[PDB]
Amino acid sequence: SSLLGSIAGVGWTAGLSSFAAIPFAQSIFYRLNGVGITQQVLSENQKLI
Amino acid sequence: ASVKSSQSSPIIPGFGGDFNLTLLEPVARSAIEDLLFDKVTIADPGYMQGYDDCMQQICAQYVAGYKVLPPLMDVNMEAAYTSSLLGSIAGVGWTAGLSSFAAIPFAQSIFYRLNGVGITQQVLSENQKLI
Amino acid sequence: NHIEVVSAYGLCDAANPTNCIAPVNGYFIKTNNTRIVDEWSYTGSSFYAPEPITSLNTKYVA
Amino acid sequence: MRLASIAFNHPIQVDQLNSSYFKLSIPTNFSFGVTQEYIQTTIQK
Repeated sequence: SSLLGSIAGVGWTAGLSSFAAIPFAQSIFYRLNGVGITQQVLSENQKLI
Repeated sequence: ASVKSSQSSPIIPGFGGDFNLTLLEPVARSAIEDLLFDKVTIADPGYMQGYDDCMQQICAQYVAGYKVLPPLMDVNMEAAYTSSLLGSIAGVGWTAGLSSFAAIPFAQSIFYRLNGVGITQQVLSENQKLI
Repeated sequence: NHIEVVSAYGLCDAANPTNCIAPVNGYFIKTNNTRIVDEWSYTGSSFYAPEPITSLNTKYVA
Repeated sequence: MRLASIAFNHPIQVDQLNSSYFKLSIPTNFSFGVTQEYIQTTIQK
């Protein structure tokens, strides 16, 4: 459960592990921005995803 | 199922200009695959010609006893997986994501794969090739 | 839902600095647009472009 | 009963173009998500 807590902030990264507290939604817009390399205009318009 | 998924070139006799690739299927079990199946010594298998062919005379079908089952896939189809894999060598080796891409010729795939980690940039691969 | 579109590989002009890619390909046509992996397609690039050396098939820029 | 299907493979083969342009198969829909594998870690002791 602390691992699920660290999913969002640790999934950022920028180093394992010296971080963070970022909401989970923004963690999946950066995790989604990363390798499904759709940048910000698609995740802005739209979500729902 | 973790091999193929996407997306071949497809197999045309010219892959890369000019990289003579033996891995082409001549037509179905390509040429280098033919070398490492001919040079390997297997006394097996029998699939409606080798049982009778041994009856004309390994004994997975004569002691019975033990019995060898066939390997789930015909050789033309494992050849189909790895041949679409050779198709996806060029475009998938680009990347920019696995796998949602592409169709790029094999020569340019090795000038970007060669540009990458043998980090010689474009002036060397331009002047010259042959490589 | 796969849709086959067309590259380059980049761009050039009368002067020759290039583009392509940050990080995904192309540079489509209609006109030169860039939402790549996965969906499509963006605007004029402006932050979607490192500027490497020119290559063959001159001026666009393969 | 009703044997012998041969259901392979078949990848959506993008075709290779000739000139300075080269085709590419980008998609349109996300469609996330799967459950995935167990990794066993231990025995019963």
